[PDB]
Amino acid sequence: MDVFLMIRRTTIFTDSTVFELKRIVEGILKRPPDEQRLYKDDQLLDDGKTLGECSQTARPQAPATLAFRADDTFEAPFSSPP
Amino acid sequence: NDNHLESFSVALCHSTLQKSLRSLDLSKNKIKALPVQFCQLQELKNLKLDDNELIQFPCKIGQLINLRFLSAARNKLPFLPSEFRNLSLEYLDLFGNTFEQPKVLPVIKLQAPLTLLESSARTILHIPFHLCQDLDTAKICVCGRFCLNSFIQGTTTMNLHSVAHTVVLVDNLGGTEAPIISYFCSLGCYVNSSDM
Amino acid sequence: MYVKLISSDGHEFIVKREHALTSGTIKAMLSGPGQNEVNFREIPSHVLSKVCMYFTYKVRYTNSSTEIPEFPIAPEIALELLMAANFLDC
Amino acid sequence: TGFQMWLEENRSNILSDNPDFSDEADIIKEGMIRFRVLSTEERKVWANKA
Amino acid sequence: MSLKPRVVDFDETWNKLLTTIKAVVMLEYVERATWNDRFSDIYALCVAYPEPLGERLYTETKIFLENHVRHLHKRVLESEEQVLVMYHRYWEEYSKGADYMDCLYRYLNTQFIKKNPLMEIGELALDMWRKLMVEPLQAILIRMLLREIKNDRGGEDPNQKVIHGVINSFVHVEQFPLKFYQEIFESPFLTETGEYYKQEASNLLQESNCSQYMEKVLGRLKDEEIRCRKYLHPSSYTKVIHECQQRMVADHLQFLHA
Amino acid sequence: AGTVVLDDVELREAQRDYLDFLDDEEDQGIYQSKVRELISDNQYRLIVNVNDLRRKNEKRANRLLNNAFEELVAFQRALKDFVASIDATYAKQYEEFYVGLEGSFGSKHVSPRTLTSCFLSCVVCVEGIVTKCSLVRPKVVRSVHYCPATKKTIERRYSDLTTLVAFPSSSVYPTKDEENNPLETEYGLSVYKDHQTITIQEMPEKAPAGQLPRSVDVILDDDLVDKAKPGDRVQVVGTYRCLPGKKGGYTSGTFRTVLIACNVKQMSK
Repeated sequence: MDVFLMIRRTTIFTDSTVFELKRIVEGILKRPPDEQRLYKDDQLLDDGKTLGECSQTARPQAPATLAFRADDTFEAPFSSPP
Repeated sequence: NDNHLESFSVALCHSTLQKSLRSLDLSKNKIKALPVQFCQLQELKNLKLDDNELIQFPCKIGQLINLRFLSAARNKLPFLPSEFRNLSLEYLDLFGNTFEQPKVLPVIKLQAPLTLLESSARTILHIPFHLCQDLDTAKICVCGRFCLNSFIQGTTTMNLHSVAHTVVLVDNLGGTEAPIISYFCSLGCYVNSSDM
Repeated sequence: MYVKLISSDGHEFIVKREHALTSGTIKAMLSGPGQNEVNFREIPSHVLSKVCMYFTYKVRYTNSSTEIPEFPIAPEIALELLMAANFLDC
Repeated sequence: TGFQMWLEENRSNILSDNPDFSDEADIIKEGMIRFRVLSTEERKVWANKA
Repeated sequence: MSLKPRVVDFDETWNKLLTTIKAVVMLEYVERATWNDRFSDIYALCVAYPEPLGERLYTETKIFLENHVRHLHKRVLESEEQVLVMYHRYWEEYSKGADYMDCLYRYLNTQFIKKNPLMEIGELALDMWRKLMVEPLQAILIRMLLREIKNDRGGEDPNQKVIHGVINSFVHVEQFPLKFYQEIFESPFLTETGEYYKQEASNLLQESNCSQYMEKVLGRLKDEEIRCRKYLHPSSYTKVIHECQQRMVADHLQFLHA
Repeated sequence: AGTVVLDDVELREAQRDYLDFLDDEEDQGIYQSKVRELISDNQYRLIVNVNDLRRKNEKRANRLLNNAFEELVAFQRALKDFVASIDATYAKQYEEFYVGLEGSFGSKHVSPRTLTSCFLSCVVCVEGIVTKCSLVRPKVVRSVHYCPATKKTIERRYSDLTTLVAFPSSSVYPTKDEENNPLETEYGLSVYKDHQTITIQEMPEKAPAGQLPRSVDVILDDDLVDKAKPGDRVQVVGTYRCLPGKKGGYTSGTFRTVLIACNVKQMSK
């Protein structure tokens, strides 16, 4: 437990299942979990899976690292000190 | 010597005297504290401050690398700055200054905030007034080992022959030592607990 | 319920309101007359994102039995972090 | 450190005895007092555990 | 510009901030991006140029707010026989604005507090709002306030909520507000009510047999207790009731002892 | 003369390593016991075995043998910390607690012939025969002076090319206050240490064919000042140093070399 994740969008900070993660996304963007997709880069993440399967290396001081429904299904760098 | 000065001139520190002054005497004046930018006077070799109301040295006194003679006897100093260890004096006089005796441990805690961590770490890699204030509050580069943040402050005891080859015995019963501000990351805190 | 924190680079970091409200200046920027979102012309993207990362443990464990694990900091970044933290009161 | 490990494992007891401690400084302070009351052998156990 | 020191117009930053203080005063809505840019402007002022301009920011803030308080004083002076009524909501809105001021000037507060103008600017705004009670509106306010509070066994029930609002405004501001509240309002009010009840107790003693006097004085003490509960703040109840009992009793103790 | 600055970071690292070595409690307790006996016998020199130091920390042992002075002051400061931890009353009786070395030193085992300039600043173990002793004479290390006019005491501590110190030091004996008042020495409150010079000669049977035996001068201080007499076959462990001299604005680069001993062992009985 206590997995915190960054979700690229710039990113959402989130913290449990992928379904709960989609509920966190709904908590601001308001679209239901059925109208969302989540990935590990190119690899899709299914709703029922725990975020540990996507593993407690995403510790909250350094959390690790999104698409929406078009009509019926979901589809479609930082700076340095000078 | 023997005037009525309430304080040394603050803006005078960054004047021509910054590069030129080699002897300064402010003894027998009711100065209670020198300004923190007094450390700009890095040309200084001789400094005399005795018989004053002086309750602290400036914390950045360690930048006075030219300093060889220091006299601050019968002042109000409770303990020495942490950067006093960086001095390499020839002569040191601190007689009758009423330093504190106890080995108590009233340590200031960090809480590990990002601001304290930044002020600690940026001193090792450093005009901006915030940066200058952070330099003044560097806490000796966030303590000499296991650095976390520039606020973990306490006090230990120092032998004055570490910094001067001639020392006036500050008090009796041996009396060759005085307290000094310290920083207590890990083993330092362990040693402080052992001392207390 | 949520808060969006915009860096000067345009990168936008979207956090829970308690996480944003941990810091003094940001909870002030989230408090204005007559009325969420804050933007910072001061802070670059990397520093603001890492400040959000610091928030994510500061909310998770404060007055916790567990430790605070080491935040991601470097001395080269620490100057920018000093200025940013002095602005933000994080 | 061994002291920090002890404090992490005993912060709940400190807070249960003193619910008015809002600041981590006073919690560390009370923890230092209790950790001083511990015996030499117990403090060795914590030093080896660390 | 980024967070490092660079050339930024102090007058422009102060002017945009000034037009934002014009919203903070009386609680007009301000757009969020502009509100954040005011923090950015304060940072550009107060970091280094090469000294921090926080003193300029604080002094100009004090001057602008004092111009507003002078206008508020003029409008209150214009509001004949309604000065406390307008002043209640004026101080409420301006104190909420002071809260938003303490929010807005946060960077200046942390920069300057190590030297303490420039520290708790909302507290500065309130302490300077008390300059309205330094002006001659102090007498105009307290006279009508204590009069309508002194409505009693006759004319009754003024706007007690508004009156308590003014009393709270007096018992808020100090930089120990009870001393200021007493020197402005409570000493005159307490002494005048004590004089009134001295006259009333004298009249009751003149008119009444002992039983009549007894029920009359205790009933009127209960009346003033209810009056305290209704019109006044909780710090004044005991003092008023004690001043009233020190004239219904202990001023005429010989009659009781007989 | 004699004052040298050391890098505090490596000094603290070395002192940490040596204090870890000396705090032998969890292991067999060898050096816990030896420091207890040092306290009990009223001694202030601990003889450490570099074999044990190699078993516990090999790199620190190698750096000790190759960088003798800085490593030895680190070790002696660690020893003072440890003896203070055991008995804080006893730790203040002596200005400094010394460490001598025994065991096997690898290639640093030498004779006066093979002891060349390559070994300067190294710990060396020289085996030979004693051919000369000087008379034991006191050497001032710390003098206390009482100013009768000002009614205050100054205390000064000294050094020379022989005595490298790693703390600030003088080499001039004072005679006047900063107010130009005379100063009276407090001999009883001053600290002096015994000093003697000996000469160790190569064993004659080991000399090459046509050669006469060679010699090395050795400086013994403190308890070692009368541990060897002429005719003794000895092993001296110490630091090999040169003494840069000068003569009236000029120096001949020829510097005499001495072995500042830290341990002396007989080879008989």
